Amino acid sequence: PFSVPNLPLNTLSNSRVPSLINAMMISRDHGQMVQFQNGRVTLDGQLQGTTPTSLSQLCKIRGKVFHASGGNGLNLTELDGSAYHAFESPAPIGFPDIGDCDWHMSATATNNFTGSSNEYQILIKQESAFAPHLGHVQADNLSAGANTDLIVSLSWISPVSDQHRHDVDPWVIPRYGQLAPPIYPPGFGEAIVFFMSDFPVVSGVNGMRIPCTLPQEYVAHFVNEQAPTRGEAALLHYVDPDTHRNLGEFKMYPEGFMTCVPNSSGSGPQTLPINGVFTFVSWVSRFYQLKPVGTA
Amino acid sequence: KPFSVPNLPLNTLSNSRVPSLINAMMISRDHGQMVQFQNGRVTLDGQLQGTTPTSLSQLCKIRGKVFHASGGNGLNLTELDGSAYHAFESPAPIGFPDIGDCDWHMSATATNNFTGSSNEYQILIKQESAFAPHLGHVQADNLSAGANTDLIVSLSWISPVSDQHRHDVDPWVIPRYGSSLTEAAQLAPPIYPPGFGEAIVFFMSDFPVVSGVNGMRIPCTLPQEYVAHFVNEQAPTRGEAALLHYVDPDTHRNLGEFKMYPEGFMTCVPNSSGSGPQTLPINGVFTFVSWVSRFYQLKPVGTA
Ligand SMILES: CC(=O)N[C@H]1[C@H](O[C@H]2[C@@H](O)[C@H](O)[C@@H](CO)O[C@@H]2O)O[C@H](CO)[C@@H](O[C@@H]2O[C@H](CO)[C@H](O)[C@H](O)[C@H]2O)[C@@H]1O
Repeated sequence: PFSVPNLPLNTLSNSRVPSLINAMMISRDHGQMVQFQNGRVTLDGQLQGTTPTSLSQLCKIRGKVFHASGGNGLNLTELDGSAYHAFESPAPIGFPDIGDCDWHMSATATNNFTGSSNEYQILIKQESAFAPHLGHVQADNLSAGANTDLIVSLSWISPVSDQHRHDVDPWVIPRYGQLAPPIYPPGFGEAIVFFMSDFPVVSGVNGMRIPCTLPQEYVAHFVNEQAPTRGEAALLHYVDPDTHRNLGEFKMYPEGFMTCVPNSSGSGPQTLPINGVFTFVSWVSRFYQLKPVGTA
Repeated sequence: KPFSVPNLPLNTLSNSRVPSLINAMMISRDHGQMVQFQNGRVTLDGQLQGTTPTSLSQLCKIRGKVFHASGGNGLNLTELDGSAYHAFESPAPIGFPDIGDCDWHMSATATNNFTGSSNEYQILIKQESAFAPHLGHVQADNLSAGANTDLIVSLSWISPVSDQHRHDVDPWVIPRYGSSLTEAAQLAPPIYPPGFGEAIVFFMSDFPVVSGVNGMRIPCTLPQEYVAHFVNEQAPTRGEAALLHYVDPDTHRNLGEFKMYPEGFMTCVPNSSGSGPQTLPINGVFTFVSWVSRFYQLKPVGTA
């Protein structure tokens, strides 16, 4: 039988940055199409894009340092050190999927870590030399010796160094060179539900907020259960865990995203409490029409 | 509601004491006769203990407001979602690091109007007199942020104590949460190997550790994703121990048997003073077989 975790939203992580969920929102501006490569899984538990099972892999890069005149960089591996296969994913698993911005990152030596001299604050730009699908990225302020093995964490993001735009749009994915497919709102006034987390973002279009389509812990749940998809959509109730009151109904599609219908041009799930739990009710057809959620 | 463990290969899951992929299993006679880790702690029926979070997004994080004092700067702790820390329910805020008797090198970001490089702070949290997380404050070195600044702080690396009283990092020990003043309340209880010739199984991850007793290796008693699974399922504990097989996910062969106790830890029996599960592949899955008595005798696992 299909289930979603019996876990309050505000105890779970974003699937695009390692940060607690603190809000739900819908977006007319940005919610017309999304093609996030992280937080992507089918309801029967098929991982897509660069999506890991574990948050320990999310927004991480691993590789060996190269030195070139045009600039230093990393020859990418998987985070466990095994070889990256171009034919399996658009980048190594857990590779950040926030496009068209500067990545400020913290790299540590994986071999004989000595301390401060084996930690490197580096800048990865999304310019010509950014080719994760080919297995290499260019890094600025990377002083480590050639062939040094580094594990790299995303610290913060900021507007592109080359100034071709002055803000960060976290709704866009990188130009990698097997992309998780685009997701569109399915029709009849349904809007994609985005799980929001705060993250250090300089001049973000939505501020210091990062959207995703699934809590990370839902991803691990589907990959574990592998429950057969027995319908066109899973009808969910969002319920108060104390009272067991139905705060609103939502559809989860086999592609592994959620929709609601907002109340007459309203904010939809944005006004709901964030300490609620989603609960599977039943499989429903494409024809099923959701009771509008939230305020006018 | 039947008890289960996640059908997920070990090497795709996280340590529950640092956010790092599991790359090994080991037993320890030296360190493994008692452990009292505060993270990765949950009962098989899904009761969180110590400082253990559901989500890895909370693990090895600190949140607080900066204070400036003569003795030095520090953080007045909150929970990671910014809500107030109450001493009664935990030894420290949820997800607070539980690696004792070492220096914490950490990365702090401003949670309000983040401007860039000047709103990221490389800071040092020492475990000396002013380390009092249970009382809701820690002293922080090399912290330049203005008073009352709200910071979210991630563990970057750990190293031997600044005060030189030891020269290595023992990741098997937990912090003194109440300092010299009090013993912290709601500590997750100590755990010992229960059965005949049984050793506690430790899930190992690589982490930047300077001069670690086990090098760059951090032990825990549960993969983090198992914690979220038990808290989700809340399966009634119907026996004294859960018998598991560790199975090849493709091949499907049973690579060894293990016992999981209601306290939320696992044991094996090593072969004649051997490395036990250390020689097993790390891409296996644990599978629930049945409820057995505490007395049930495990087939020895591993070589030597
Ligand atoms: C190997 C060593 O001694 N490392 C320490 C480092 O030494 C410097 C320098 O002072 C030294 O003369 C020379 C080689 O011996 O070059 C090295 O780069 O100095 C740093 C900075 O203080 C120490 O780091 C600190 O050590 C503390 C324990 O004594 C504690 O772990 C702190 O957290 C850590 O920052 C090196 O230990």
